[PDB]
Amino acid sequence: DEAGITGTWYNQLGSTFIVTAGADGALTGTYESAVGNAESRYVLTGRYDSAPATDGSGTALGWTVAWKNNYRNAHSATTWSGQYVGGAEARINTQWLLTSGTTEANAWASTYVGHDTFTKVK
Amino acid sequence: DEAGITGTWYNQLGSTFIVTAGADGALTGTYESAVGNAESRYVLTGRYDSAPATDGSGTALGWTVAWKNNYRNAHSATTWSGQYVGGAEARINTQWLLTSGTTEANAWASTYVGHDTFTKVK
Amino acid sequence: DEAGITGTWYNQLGSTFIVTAGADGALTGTYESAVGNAESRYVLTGRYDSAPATDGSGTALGWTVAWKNNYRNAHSATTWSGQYVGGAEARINTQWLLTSGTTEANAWASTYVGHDTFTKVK
Amino acid sequence: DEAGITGTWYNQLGSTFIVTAGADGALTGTYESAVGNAESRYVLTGRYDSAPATDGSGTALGWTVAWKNNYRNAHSATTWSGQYVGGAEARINTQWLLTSGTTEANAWASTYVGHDTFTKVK
Repeated sequence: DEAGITGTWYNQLGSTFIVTAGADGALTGTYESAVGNAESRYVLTGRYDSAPATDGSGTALGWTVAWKNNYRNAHSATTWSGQYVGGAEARINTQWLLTSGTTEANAWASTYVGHDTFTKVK
Repeated sequence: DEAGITGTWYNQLGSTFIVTAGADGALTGTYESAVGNAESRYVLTGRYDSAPATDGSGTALGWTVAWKNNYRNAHSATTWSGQYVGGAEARINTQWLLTSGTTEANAWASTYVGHDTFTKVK
Repeated sequence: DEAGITGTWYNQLGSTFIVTAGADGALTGTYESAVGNAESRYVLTGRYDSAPATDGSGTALGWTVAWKNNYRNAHSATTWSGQYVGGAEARINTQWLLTSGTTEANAWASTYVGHDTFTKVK
Repeated sequence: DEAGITGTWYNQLGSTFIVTAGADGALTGTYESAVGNAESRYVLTGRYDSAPATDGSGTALGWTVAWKNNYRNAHSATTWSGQYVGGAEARINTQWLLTSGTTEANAWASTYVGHDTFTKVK
């Protein structure tokens, strides 16, 4: 799956996820969001299961973006948790958590939840 | 918050989170879970907002563990998304998503959600 | 949207959501799941915003099923939280939480998270 | 657990949850939020497992509030998904999803996720 995961992915929002999968389970790359308080590329790092099951199961993985770069700081971080599913129409199916820095009074409303589906075309 | 985040953290379950914060926004270290299909330490990587707001808000961060090491492989990955809050009773307040690799028939039940509070003592 | 919400809805798994929207903001009906520890219909109840914004926003709603009926008891409950979007291809876009009754030792793993999209055809 | 669940509950934010558990698995009552775009009481409805496991497990339940009443309309709905744990320090441990009505361009940011713990005192 190192080969499978490594490359350029796109989600349903038109965001771009550029990733390299290391032999050691590492994910490194950049994320470009089409929405929200974001412009240009942000560093991402993550992990994946480098010895997945042989029973037709997907490959668990996840990664993080902190929404600071040379242009903008959105004082937030998203984590994607999902699985990679190989084959002619390869997908990464994720759910995510976006947390903002907040005061203790607003901490109840700190975290958004959603879902992103990444494909190799779009 | 580089100083504040770097070190050993403990959650409500007895898990141990050993992290270094980089000047560049990186998180690197190891995670040892007190529960589930886990033994010994697992690599983690993540990101944090290295220039947080000065209005008394927390510092957004996240990280990932893939549940594979030299002892076990749980074919799963957890991402934590949260904020660091400083001061004498410093805390990392997180929500997490744990995704298993599944077949497509079982993909609806792939992902658990929970919440973990990390402190510097116990 | 009382008229628009009331009726039979189908999700991407083949599940059947039969609902009546009350003028008072009540949702009542039955849920038949195509997957998991379930057979036949289960009672559902919920609420919706009966005076939504007129700026082209969706209508917020949610409901609960407890997975007990005369055939089976899965010792669990799912809540759907979402919005109704009207028009030619009407949808209810939801995220859900499924909690099982658990011992205190397994309560970290009590809750699944997912997402369901309901349409009037399928 | 009909008797255990029925009554007045309070969460860590100082919100008030007034519920009646029906023999039929119904939950009905009122919710008063101490935070957000809310004042006074809101209708709630939900479900619980009225025949839980006898092995020490918690009792699965969930409920919904639509944030409209005679005073305000926040064009939103929260669903709590959780379990009732009986005894001298009785608890309802929940995770919640708050969904706002949005335009389709803001729908990625429609949903908050958090966690509330309800006790009989405070």
